[PDB]
Amino acid sequence: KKDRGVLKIVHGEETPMIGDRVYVHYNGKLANPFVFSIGKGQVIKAWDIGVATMKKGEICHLLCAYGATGSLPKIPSNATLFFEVELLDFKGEDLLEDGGIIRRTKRRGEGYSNPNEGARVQIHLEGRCGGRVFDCRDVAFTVGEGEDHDIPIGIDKALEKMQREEQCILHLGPRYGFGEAGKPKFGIEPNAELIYEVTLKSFEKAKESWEMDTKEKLEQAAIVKEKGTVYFKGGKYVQAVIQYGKIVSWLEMEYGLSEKESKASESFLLAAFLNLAMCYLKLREYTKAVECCDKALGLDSANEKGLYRRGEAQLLMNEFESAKGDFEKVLEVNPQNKAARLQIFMCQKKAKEHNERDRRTYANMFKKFAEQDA
Repeated sequence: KKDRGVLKIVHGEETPMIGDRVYVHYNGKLANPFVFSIGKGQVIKAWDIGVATMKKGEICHLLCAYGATGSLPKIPSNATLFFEVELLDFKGEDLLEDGGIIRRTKRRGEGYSNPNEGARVQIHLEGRCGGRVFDCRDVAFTVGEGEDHDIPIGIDKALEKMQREEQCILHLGPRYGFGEAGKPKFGIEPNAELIYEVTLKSFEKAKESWEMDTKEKLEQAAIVKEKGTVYFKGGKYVQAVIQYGKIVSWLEMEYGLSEKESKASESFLLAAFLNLAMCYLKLREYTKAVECCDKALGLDSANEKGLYRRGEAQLLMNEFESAKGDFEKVLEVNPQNKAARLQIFMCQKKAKEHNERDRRTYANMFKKFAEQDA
């Protein structure tokens, strides 16, 4: 707006983008480190317009976009502060507190809501890798299943933090790009970091657990089971977890059901927990494995699979005694269990080997300190 509300005086040719996290130093003056997030009304409107024009380290002076009517006591009446702001540095938004998905918002959106997992979305995708564009199209897909249209799980995750019509840049770390496997169709290598430009044109959210009737849950349950299973067979474990989770999400707290419904429901529920257990043992997330077994056995205490997988997992977490507890209960439920007995053996074996190691470590690290007394 031509109206001179703010004007300024004065590094890299990059400047803070909406949502960026800024690092600066300031000072004001009427007639005479503070890190925030630009683009958001999290500070003066002027600080959102001027600081958002400074190149990195661009020390400048601004003359302001503030409380005309009455900001005092603490904020002098219809004042007009002046600032010196050393733009130290700015970074993109870390969407999952894990440096896995860093976003740079390019064009604010109109959304009030966001795509939830299961939503069907219409977007535009552009994927670079090492600076080479390997994908550019408009595509429709469902959130959590982008792997079906050759889209890394990172995009699905970011879509849940994106508004309708929003445009952004996403820096996916290996964890969210394709993986150890890479992507030959696109010529992408194992664990390659990727950069995507994305535009969320629109989306239709998936129904929440409670908006579906028992009829639908049970019908949808058979479909996602199948889908989660096809994923398992192809080693797309992360996606199988999402598919089996919907089942737990839909039927875990259900109450007031026909004996017939209730039974068909606990049936799905048990299979889902046990299937999740496999996925987690595959994903090497043992604590998750065990938790799924604890669920399953709360529905069926004599479940061989739950007791076995519970032991595979506990053995891997080194709870040797606990794990043994598992296989004991396996053979009581099935004395002819092949692998059962054999593991118990190993439980002992490894608990012995683990106790030895803890001892050489304790001794040495202890010795270490003692020699630290000069």
